[PDB]
Amino acid sequence: AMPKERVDVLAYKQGLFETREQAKRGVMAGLVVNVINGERYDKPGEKIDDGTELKLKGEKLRYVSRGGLKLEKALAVFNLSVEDMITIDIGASTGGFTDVMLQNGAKLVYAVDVGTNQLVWKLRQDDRVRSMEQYNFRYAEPVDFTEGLPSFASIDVSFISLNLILPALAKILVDGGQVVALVKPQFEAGREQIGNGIVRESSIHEKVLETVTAFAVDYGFSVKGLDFSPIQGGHGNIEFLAHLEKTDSPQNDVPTSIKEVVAQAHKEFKKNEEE
Repeated sequence: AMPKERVDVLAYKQGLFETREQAKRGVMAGLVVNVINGERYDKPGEKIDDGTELKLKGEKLRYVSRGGLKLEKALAVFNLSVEDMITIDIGASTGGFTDVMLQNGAKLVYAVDVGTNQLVWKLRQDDRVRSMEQYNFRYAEPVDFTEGLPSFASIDVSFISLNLILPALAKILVDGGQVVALVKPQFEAGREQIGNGIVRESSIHEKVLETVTAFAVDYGFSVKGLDFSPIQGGHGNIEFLAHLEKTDSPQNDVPTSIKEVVAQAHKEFKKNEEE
């Protein structure tokens, strides 16, 4: 049978809370609910299938996983359409971003992940989806994408820098194609700048965004916009959203915006905590 884990620990592992102790308190406070049926968990130690998608009480969620909220925000704040497009979801995991793109009219989604048996079957088996698991995107070649190259890409990967994804993406994405990238300071910052794998400092967030935007341009992408992700990554990490475009004349359209985006992010997460 599917292995089982405590609800509280699973909520922590999925990033709903920053620590296991906070997760236990959160379940006790009725804050953890099942994504599929919306029912609250009452016992922190209830053992459930380790594939169970969880969310916080009151999160309005249309997708198979809470991570879809990240791409949902990005499509709205960058005014992006995927209607009738061939798209690629890099780091597809259980399917949140793929689901977002299907619901927003994508013609085809290549759902790429380095893991095994992650994508939920309703998405795997969708006529618009091409699941490509056990696939390391750093080694992508255009021949692998047999139904057409994509014109839109989403990236949400862990334990690797975008520095290792963007050059591969430049081989696969069509010229003029748009990208939404999750920029995760905990996987971008120097080993010296990372505190339990947590980057708390607004100054290090700014430096990460400067570094990432610069290498995006090096690899042939304009930076068209920046925002912050609506939910935290693991261990309370604030994450950012970057809107890129593949172009022969790349530039950073928003150099002076980094300090403000980092400030807004810290404000929103400070006011979320106090609430």
